[PDB]
Amino acid sequence: QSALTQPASVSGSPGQSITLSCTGTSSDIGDYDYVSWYQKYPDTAPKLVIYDVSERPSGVSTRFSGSKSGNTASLTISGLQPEDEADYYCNSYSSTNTLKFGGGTKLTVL
Amino acid sequence: VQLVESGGGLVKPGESLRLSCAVSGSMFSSYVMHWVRQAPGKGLDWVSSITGGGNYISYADSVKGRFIISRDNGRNSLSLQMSSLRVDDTAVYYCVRGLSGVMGVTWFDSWGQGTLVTVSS
Amino acid sequence: VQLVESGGGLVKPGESLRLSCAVSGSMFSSYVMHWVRQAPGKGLDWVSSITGGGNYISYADSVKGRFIISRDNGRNSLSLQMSSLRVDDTAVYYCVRGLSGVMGVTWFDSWGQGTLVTVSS
Amino acid sequence: QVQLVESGGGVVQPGTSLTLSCAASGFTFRTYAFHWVRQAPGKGLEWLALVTYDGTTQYYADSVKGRLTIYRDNSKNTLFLHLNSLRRDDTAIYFCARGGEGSFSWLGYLQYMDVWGQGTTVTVSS
Amino acid sequence: QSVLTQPPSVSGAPGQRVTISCTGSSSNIGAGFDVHWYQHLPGKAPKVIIYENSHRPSGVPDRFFGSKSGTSASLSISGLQPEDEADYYCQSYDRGLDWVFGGGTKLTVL
Amino acid sequence: QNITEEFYQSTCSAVSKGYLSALRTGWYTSVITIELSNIKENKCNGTDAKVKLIKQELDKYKNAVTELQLLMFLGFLLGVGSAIASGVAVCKVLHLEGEVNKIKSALLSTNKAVVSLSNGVSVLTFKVLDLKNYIDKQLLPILNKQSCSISNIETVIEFQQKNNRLLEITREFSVNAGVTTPVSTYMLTNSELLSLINDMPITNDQKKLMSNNVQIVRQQSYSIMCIIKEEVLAYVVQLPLYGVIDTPCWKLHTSPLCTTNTKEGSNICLTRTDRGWYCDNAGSVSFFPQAETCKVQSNRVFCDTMNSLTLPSEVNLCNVDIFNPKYDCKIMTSKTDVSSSVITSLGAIVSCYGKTKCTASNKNRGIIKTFSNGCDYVSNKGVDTVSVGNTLYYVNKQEGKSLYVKGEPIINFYDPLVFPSDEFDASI
Amino acid sequence: MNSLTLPSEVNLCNVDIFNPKYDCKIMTSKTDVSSSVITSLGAIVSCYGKTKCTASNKNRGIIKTFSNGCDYVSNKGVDTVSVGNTLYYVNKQEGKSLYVKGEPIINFYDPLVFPSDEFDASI
Amino acid sequence: SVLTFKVLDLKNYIDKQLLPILNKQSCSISNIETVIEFQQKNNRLLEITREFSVNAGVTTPVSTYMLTNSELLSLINDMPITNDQKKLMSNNVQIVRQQSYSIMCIIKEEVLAYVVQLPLYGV
Amino acid sequence: SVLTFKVLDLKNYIDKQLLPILNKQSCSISNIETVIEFQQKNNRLLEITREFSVNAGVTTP
Repeated sequence: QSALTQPASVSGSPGQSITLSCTGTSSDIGDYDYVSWYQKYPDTAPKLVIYDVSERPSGVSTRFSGSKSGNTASLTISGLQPEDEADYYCNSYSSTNTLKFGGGTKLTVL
Repeated sequence: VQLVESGGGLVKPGESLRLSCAVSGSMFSSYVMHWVRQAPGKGLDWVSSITGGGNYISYADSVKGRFIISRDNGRNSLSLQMSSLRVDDTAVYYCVRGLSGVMGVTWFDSWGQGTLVTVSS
Repeated sequence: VQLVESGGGLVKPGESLRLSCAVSGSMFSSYVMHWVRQAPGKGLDWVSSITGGGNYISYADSVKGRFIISRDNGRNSLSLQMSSLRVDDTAVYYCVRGLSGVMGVTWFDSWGQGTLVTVSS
Repeated sequence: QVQLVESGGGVVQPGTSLTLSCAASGFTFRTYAFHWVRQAPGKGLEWLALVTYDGTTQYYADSVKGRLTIYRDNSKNTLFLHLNSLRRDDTAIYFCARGGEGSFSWLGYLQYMDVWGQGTTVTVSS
Repeated sequence: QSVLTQPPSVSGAPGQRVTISCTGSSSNIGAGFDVHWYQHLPGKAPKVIIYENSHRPSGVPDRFFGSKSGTSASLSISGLQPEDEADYYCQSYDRGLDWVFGGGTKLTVL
Repeated sequence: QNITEEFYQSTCSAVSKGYLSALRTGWYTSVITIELSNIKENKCNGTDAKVKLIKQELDKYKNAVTELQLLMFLGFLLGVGSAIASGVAVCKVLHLEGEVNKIKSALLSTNKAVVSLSNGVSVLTFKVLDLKNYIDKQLLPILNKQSCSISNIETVIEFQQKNNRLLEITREFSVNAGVTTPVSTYMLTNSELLSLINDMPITNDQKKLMSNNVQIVRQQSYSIMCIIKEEVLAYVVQLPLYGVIDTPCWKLHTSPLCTTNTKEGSNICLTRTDRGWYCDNAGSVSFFPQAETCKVQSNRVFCDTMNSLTLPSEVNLCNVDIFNPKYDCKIMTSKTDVSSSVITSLGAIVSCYGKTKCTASNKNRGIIKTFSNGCDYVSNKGVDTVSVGNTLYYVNKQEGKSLYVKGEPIINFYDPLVFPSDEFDASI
Repeated sequence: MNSLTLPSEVNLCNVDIFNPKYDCKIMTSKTDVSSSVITSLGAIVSCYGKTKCTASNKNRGIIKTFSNGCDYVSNKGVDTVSVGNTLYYVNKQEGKSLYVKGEPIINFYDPLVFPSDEFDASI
Repeated sequence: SVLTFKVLDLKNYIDKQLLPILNKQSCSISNIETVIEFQQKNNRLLEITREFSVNAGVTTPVSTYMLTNSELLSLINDMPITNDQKKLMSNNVQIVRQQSYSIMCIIKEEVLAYVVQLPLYGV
Repeated sequence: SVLTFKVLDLKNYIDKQLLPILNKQSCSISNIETVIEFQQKNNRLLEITREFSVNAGVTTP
């Protein structure tokens, strides 16, 4: 299935900044101002962490920061935590009337 | 409100012939006229319809131009012609004076006596 | 054309109560009703307006839903409820039978006697 | 109280078309809209389908179209999917979710993931 | 051949109530057209039992009771009487075959 | 076809013998919906030149949808009925909650259908346009991009093709305030009107008649505006049914009949106050006094029976023999002597009296007939124009056969001055 | 602009026709016309002579048949009214109806002393 | 001292977005997108001109091309009436559109204007 | 022998500026400016059609 390329996992200690990103086409996360990032813990429901490129929802920390550059969506963190071991996806409205998803990036600490 | 008609008999298939319809109603100018037929055995079905001035004729699929219907309103009479014929067309033919519905539909009120037409052999 | 109303007295602020208005007009169905108040000292100002069938209610900025007005046209009377109250609302309240102007502006013709309502302490 | 609980699923034969149901309580349902998604073991989240208020403009992904039909009832407000011709690859946990705010049928307004379910586990084997 | 279907094998002793149902396709009756029950006793002319399922004609008894629902018309007769022996019909104005007639039901006493 | 007439000279009157009635007797309601989706703010940067017209056009569409949201001689004896009755009833059925949702769901892909309602009414459903697909696939994916810019202007001009119709609906209902007489072609395209002719439950000869007279049924149809809620905007056409078709229906023209007394003002006179249309409908006649209600088209009259009289079948007896002991034979009477003339289908009845020029003239030979006194008649196929006093008239040059019968001065059978002169409605 | 500033004493004549307070204007004629009119909440039938008079609805067919005299039907019991050869549809808009008992006022006078030659008159 | 109102601004559009472009040396437009919005700023005036050659100066009722409905609501919030009348006229914009007339005033010194006789509502 | 008059010339426009272009092999217009003036030469006829469709042949005024 067509999806978004993402890193498999990132290695980072608590207290540092990761910049996990995905890259699509023009009919994808590129343009449309619909960049969304989502994190999920194992056997838990996924939750909204980034919507509308840079808008942050309620009930979540501001240390998450989503943005986009051309056809590349990015999510940045500050001051990493052991609880941030999760999988991440970028979902956005692709203009062929669909909601394209991400490949999943695993944020872990050692 | 009564209705007498004639034209029955045993005639071979393939030839045209008259069927009369001689309703004696006073206000036979407006009501719709239909001809139906009851076959020996198999039940009755509709054949032909004619509407007042006779400008909106309709026929059943058994006769496409085979039975041609025309009324002379001045002579308050009606006539059906057997332009084309078939051996299965033997039946008792019935003139019937229908009244228009609340929508438009023919109720097929009080009928004629019915004339037997046979075309066998 | 006269006007008699009641409902005055000394009541503490912060409670709902009734102001009756009992006009004896013969064709009290069409004219616009207003309720105004004259404070002790400071002059008179408009409070509430009601229009015939009571479907175009309007109030002054002193009460936003605090003073709710209705009229029973069959019993030719007005009722005003003090849903919310304030100690400055002490005044002599006046029913006024106003007549529509050329555009509809109320002339505020012949008034009632005026009922004193006090809310101090 | 905002929640999404699930209905249906389990172990399924190949073929044997599945009916899956949402369930939600504690909020309005017709005003917003429901939609269906999955994620399978060994990979991540994959979009499936969306509806608006009532049954209109049933959005389908290109990989899900044809096999799956989706429909919402207004009686007790639980989204129903019916998926047909089940293969070996559909073993996944399926999640209801809600989206959209006003009287909109546009996918751009229908992309907020305001609440998620626990998902039904569908497993195919022999 | 008739699109209207009614069982031509219904009969009973005088006294009880017998209900006759004639059904058709969607393009007739259920397409906003009315059904008209007749009778075909041998001898004199066939005449209408009831028309458009609610108006009975002028001279009829009240035994006949017509009703319509979707593409199906019903005619119920309470207290069967000896000369009810007739072939009962149903008609409509199907958009295909213009004026259609049913198979008919042969009602007789025992 | 076979238009004929018989001007009686006994009483000055013309009968238009030979026509087919095709009278409406009821309404057939139908709901027409246009699907449409709510558009939010533009979500665009700058003004540009390519992506500019989208903004004004979507604002116009928003204005239209919010505007429609804000939207929701025997005439004295003639009965009055609310013509806008069944359509507003169907709208009122639609006002119940969850009812238009049945139209929304059931008419999901099929263009036309029939659904049942909560009052047992199961008339019809139809969708006229599909702004779902166009709006959510060819407009909103493009206008709502990051730093939006259209690909080409060819996108927006077809948006004109999919929005001027809705704007025409808006401006039709804004002017005439819910009720429109007649129905504009924007509320129903004519090919789709023919499709609707092939839809409603009527017999096929009615279908052929309404097909051949789509302009007539368009002229007599009404439109009422129903609800907008859950954005499935819809209205009802109350297009006319046609109960009775093809019966003789005659037009009674009437004229003054005044005795030629030289002493002015003492010549009492009278007309048949029976001008209008008489169609032989069922075991009676439908009488239409108001000639403006009835329409004519090539031997086919079309007149709505809501403003008619169910007059008894004994009307031709009075029409031929005025002095009969069977009908009242209503009379207009006055001593006022007015020179005047009327035009029938196949000629002209002149009734000039006193000092007044009276001429029938045609362009070929000039003047062709001079009328001295009394009411006279001219066939249409001998003359083009008729002049009475200082005014002219042109006769219908439509082909037909005429016969002029000999009559008599009926008013001279009575005494010259015993008549009353102070009534509009009377009888012999 | 097209109205009359008629005096406030008009409901008196509206309820009680025979009052010594208002002129109570009258149309009169011997012509007998079967006709029917439609109000907001029902239908007034005034068919006379040999004329079919029916109030009927699509639910259960006919629901009322009128012999003679003017009668009335509430709107929330019936959809259509047939008089003679013509049909009308009543307004289905919801409202409460009350039908009061009256009397044949014209039968209070002599059968034939009335004039019949005026459009405008009064009692 | 009744009222004044300006509906359109063809000064700016004509003398800034049309005439600097059409009146160049060997004129040629930049893009067709300039002219279609000219259709937006000329179809209104053409609707005016086409609906007054028909009704000859006086029109019954008022068309939406003489007054857009939002601007009619603005005028409702303008004339000297009481606010309950404003609310009623807001709720019956279609009715007040039906009752309103429109008469044609002068065109001289190219400031073309016309009077509307929209109804008041006293009682 | 009253009078005759021709209001529009769709012979030339249809048979020179539309059909030589729309009826090519694998047709494609040169520019959209061709069709918008076609709006000028077809809106009038459509207006005539919608006038006679509403008033049914005879129009006042």
